[PDB]
Amino acid sequence: DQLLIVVSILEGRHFPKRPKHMLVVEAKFDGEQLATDPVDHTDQPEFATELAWEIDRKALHQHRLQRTPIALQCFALDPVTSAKETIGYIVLDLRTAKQAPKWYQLLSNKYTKFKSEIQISIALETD
Repeated sequence: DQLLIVVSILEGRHFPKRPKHMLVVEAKFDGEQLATDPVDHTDQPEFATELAWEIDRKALHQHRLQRTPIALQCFALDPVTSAKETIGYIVLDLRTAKQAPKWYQLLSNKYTKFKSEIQISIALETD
């Protein structure tokens, strides 16, 4: 079967309310970049998106060996101008790949007084 690495980005918490702005999460794995839709920049933003990468059984073994990360980058989007500003990052571990979702703190968070976090699960699926 064709294998899928699937990252489910669920909701956020402890984010400042920015009424003119949206949030986008981008994720990159072995050079392939995916993104969520923009969602409202509330305190608990609702991403509710699955990002999935096709991978061979064999390539997956190499990546587990070298501990290849999945890099997530969180952006505040201005829908009037299309301006994106990086707000912070999250790094996911392939070894984590159903398992319960975990809450990940945004690293290098530009919202210095908020411990913003986004709940994420990662799994290996078929098809």
